Amino acid sequence: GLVSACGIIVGNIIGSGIFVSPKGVLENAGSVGLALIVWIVTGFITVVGALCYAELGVTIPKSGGDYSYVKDIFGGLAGFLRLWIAVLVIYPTNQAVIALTFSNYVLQPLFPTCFPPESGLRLLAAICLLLLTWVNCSSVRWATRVQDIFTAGKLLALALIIIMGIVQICKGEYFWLEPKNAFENFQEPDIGLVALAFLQGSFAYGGWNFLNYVTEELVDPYKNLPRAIFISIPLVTFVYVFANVAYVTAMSPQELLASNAVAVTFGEKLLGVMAWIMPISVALSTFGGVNGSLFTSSRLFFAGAREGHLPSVLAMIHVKRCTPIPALLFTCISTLLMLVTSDMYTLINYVGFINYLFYGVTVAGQIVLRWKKPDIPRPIKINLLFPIIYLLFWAFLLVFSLWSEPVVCGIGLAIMLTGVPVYFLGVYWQHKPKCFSDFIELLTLVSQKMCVVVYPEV
Amino acid sequence: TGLSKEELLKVAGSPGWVRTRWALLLLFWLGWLGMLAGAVVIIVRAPRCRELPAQKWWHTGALYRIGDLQAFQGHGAGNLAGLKGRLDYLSSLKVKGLVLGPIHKNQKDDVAQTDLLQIDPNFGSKEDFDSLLQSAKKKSIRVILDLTPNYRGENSWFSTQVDTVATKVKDALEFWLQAGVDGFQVRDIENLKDASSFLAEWQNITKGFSEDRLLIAGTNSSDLQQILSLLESNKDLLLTSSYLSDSGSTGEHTKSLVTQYLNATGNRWCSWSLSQARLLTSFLPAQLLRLYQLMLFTLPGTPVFSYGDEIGLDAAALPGQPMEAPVMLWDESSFPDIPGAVSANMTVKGQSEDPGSLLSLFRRLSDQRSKERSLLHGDFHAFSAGPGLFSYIRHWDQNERFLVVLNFGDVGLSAGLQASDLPASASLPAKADLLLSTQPGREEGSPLELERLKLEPHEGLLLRFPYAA
Ligand SMILES: CCCCCCCCCCCCCCCCCC(=O)OC[C@H](COP(=O)(O)O)OC(=O)CCCCCCCCCCCCCCCCC
Ligand SMILES: CCCCCCCCCCCCCCCCCC(=O)OC[C@H](COP(=O)(O)O)OC(=O)CCCCCCCCCCCCCCCCC
Ligand SMILES: *[C@@H]1O[C@H](CO)[C@@H](O[C@@H]2O[C@H](CO)[C@@H](O)[C@H](O)[C@H]2NC(C)=O)[C@H](O)[C@H]1NC(C)=O
Ligand SMILES: *[C@@H]1O[C@H](CO)[C@@H](O[C@@H]2O[C@H](CO)[C@@H](O)[C@H](O)[C@H]2NC(C)=O)[C@H](O)[C@H]1NC(C)=O
Ligand SMILES: *[C@@H]1O[C@H](CO)[C@@H](O[C@@H]2O[C@H](CO)[C@@H](O)[C@H](O)[C@H]2NC(C)=O)[C@H](O)[C@H]1NC(C)=O
Ligand SMILES: *[C@@H]1O[C@H](CO)[C@@H](O[C@@H]2O[C@H](CO)[C@@H](O)[C@H](O)[C@H]2NC(C)=O)[C@H](O)[C@H]1NC(C)=O
Ligand SMILES: N[C@@H](Cc1c[nH]c2ccccc12)C(=O)O
Repeated sequence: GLVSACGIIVGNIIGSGIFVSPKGVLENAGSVGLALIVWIVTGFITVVGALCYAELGVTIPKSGGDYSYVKDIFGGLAGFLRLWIAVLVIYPTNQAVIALTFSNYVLQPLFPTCFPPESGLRLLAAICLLLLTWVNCSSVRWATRVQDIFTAGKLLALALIIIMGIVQICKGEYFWLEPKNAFENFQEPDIGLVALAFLQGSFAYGGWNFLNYVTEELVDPYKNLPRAIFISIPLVTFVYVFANVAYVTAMSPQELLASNAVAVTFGEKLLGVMAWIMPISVALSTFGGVNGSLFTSSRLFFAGAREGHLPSVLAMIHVKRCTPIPALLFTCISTLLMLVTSDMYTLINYVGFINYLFYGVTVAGQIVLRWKKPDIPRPIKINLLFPIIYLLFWAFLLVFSLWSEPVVCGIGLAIMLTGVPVYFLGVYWQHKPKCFSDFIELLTLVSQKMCVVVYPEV
Repeated sequence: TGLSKEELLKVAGSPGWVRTRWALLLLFWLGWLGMLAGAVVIIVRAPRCRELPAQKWWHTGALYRIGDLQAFQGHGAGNLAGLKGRLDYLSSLKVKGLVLGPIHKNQKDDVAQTDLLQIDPNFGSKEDFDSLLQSAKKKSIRVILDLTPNYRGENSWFSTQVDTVATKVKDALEFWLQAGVDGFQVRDIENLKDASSFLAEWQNITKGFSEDRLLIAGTNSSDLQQILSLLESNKDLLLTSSYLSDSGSTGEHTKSLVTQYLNATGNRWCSWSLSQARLLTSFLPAQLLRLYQLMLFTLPGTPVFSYGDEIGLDAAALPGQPMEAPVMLWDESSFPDIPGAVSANMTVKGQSEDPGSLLSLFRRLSDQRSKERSLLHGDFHAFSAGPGLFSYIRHWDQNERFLVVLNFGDVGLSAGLQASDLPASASLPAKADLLLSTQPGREEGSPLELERLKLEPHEGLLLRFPYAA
């Protein structure tokens, strides 16, 4: 029963982040041997991070996950800002990066050594997005029966990196990796550029937090759910290291930083037939990363509307098929606004900064729930000095990423500071604007008439 | 909340809203086919990119002539086995060639006793030579052995014989290629009978054994008409001549001396060297020595350097040394004949740690020649400038363009470069961020203006500017 549960965690963690990251990890860490340390340090931190998220899932169990843990510890202001970011910043720019990966990898065989057009990527990524939200809204039984097709693509692609990698290991192709003396590069990057190599090394590990509260189906938790974390996530780190060793046995590290698509520059070498199946089996992997992130984008609009925030035009469910239309129309409008503007590799720094910032305040919530409110029934516990390693790693990464790229992190903190006026207009308002509150009723029923959607029964 | 009801909605919703729900459902699905055809048109209207040329190993990087093996490391450790210890040093220089001196036991003008198949016992044996080639193969450094037969006499190629010395070489082409040397050199082909038809027989066996081999030939002819007569029969021959060994201190001379060589050969692959077996410290002073290393590493072709070129090893400085083969300055005790005669900057140990030295200019130019696509096989388009200075642009299809402005004068002259004499595909913008300069005192990485470019005497500076629209 445990072996069935281990596949649930490794299936949703491993997506299309192994195809984007190793160009940006190598660019910011400099050397090849320092980049393989980053994939090891990040995988250990995720094991520490997914441990302290499992303790809140058995202590204060509620639907919503990350949003409801902050809701218990100063949950008025801080709980809304957890969901204000995950609606505008986290969930749109996680789909726009995977959508821009799809256009960048289908336009590597065409245009192999030149640059693809600047508006041929903003229009081919908006085609993967606008098609998938049409598929997603529709009869959701269709949207899950197509997701095991895209899951077979990322299993065919990541196998081909491994088996063609291990063939080059039993040869004379172990020059750059195995020698352990080829570890020198541009050292004018400080420690503060190694901090940006952790913003992009954990994009490949992302998606672990909202999984562990879903594994509920698990048999006898309180000992297993943990026993499941110690098996699944180091098996991701084994794959992510072995698929990054196989990237450097095929090409030069300077050759790896020139291509826009790392997985198919591997494919144009090492066989002649893999030029056809390296774009296909990875463009399938980026279809599942957007389709699998439009399921979980609507589960957070449900939990936000029933708690006071996020007015009730959202979280409505269509009458014939159990699909939320206006929750999908807010992660499709706001994703196109983030898509047309900026570069993909500086968009990962825009997510990974603010994604760590609320990674910390829930682990800080795990320690202040031990100072305040003790003797609560906890089936499993960790060391008291165990989550303070995560807070040590969070503090030394956040202030160094602010020093390195202050403009991409200054706009990440500017939208959180936009949260405190819209929150104080949100729930702390006197209901005396009669002329303004019926605008919300008029906004709802027109959206309830041109779209036939209805609130659920409960 | 804000709900209506499930049942109250369906008696109120869609009497005529069903018309707007069908019509807006087709407006999405029609604009998505307009976004699909509008994204295929952009791909076709995006032009192409150029196919990369078939680059051999000597196309990408520089060669490194090693004349005297006993003077390269010193007379105490002078052997072929002692050469193996210095392979880690040359890999830091990122050279790709190892054109070492001839080692085939010459007997000082006796044609019957100089067998090219047998190595001189003063250098080693057969067994340490292949393990030298096996050691250099792991670091990807290619070893080129030269077969000039009379290399210790006053005249090479044995002037009393015309045919036996020629078939002595031709038998040794299929002997050393069995051991796997990656090329051959023949110096002094100006002293040959029927020279231009004997290279064509030797480039047969060099290319016919394997396509990734090469032949180099060295003259001392500095005239343009003599060189082209050697390259009118053969085409894939690197000919390192003495063609640039004149002054060129006026700027318009070397512009008219370099762009005449590519124009007469039709922009083929040449080799840029000031001589065949002589250092850069000859033929030019020590203030123009950093100006020519920027020139030789950025011209289209394989730059060929001698040993002791990266540190500026002058043979005329230290007394009591042969002019053709000076001792390489490794440490402070590398020249033990005169105590207290070398400096700290006149040593490869002191040149290495100085970030503004001459070896720091060689190593910072050798990687950019070896790794950058616009310097490997980028096009060369020199253009006009002020009274005396040299300026040219290295550019490729979409890659990072390069722009070198070399000042050969002695006055602090303003550049005044005009972009009117360029093609439209490779024109220059107003700003271009600096990369390196010969004498320091400028902010590297700072985008300066290209119209107000005031330049110091003996100051060549390397700028780059990205592909734009
Ligand atoms: C395409 C143009 C460029 C991109 C612009 C953004 C486009 C976003 C489109 C996102 C995807 C839309 C998919 C719609 C089809 C869903 C498929 C389905 O299952 O249908 C079920 C369902 C089927 O209905 P039935 O056929 O009656 O059973 O579809 C609907 O009931 C309605 C479908 C149309 C939805 C109308 C959306 C109107 C948006 C207009 C916004 C105007 C301004 C609003 C201002 C608000 C201020 C706060
Ligand atoms: C586009 C997608 C269409 C389908 C979905 C429709 C969604 C419509 C609302 C979208 C925004 C949803 C989040 C609203 C804020 C959440 C915070 C909260 O707790 O609200 C509770 C609050 C009370 O909800 P109740 O508990 O359901 O009554 O909801 C609102 O007050 C919604 C207010 C709508 C406006 C939001 C802020 C707009 C900022 C821009 C203001 C522009 C000023 C005018 C500029 C010139 C205009 C010409
Ligand atoms: C070697 O070079 C010669 C030219 O110098 C090439 O042509 C041969 O020339 C000789 C006379 O010198 C003829 O006897 C041969 O029949 C020619 N070969 C032909 C026509 O194929 C010769 O091709 C070169 N060798 C190789 C292998 O290309
Ligand atoms: C190349 O070096 C030789 C050696 O000094 C120069 O002189 C020639 O020497 C040979 C043999 O000693 C004579 O047969 C020639 O007549 C000499 N040349 C002249 C012009 O007298 C030779 O001049 C050098 N080549 C150049 C282009 O300077
Ligand atoms: C050098 O290049 C130029 C053009 O790129 C050519 O020189 C021409 O040579 C002929 C010969 O009489 C003159 O009539 C022309 O006026 C020259 N052109 C110019 C623009 O001046 C030629 O391709 C090369 N020069 C030589 C001598 O081959
Ligand atoms: C190494 O640095 C020394 C500085 O001490 C240079 O020595 C000077 O050289 C110039 C001529 O090049 C003389 O006019 C000075 O009198 C020298 N100064 C001293 C203190 O001796 C030396 O030239 C440098 N080495 C090289 C190869 O340029
Ligand atoms: N969205 C996640 C990262 C992520 C989402 N889907 C993925 C698939 C594969 C790898 C990483 C991811 C974050 O913000 O951290």
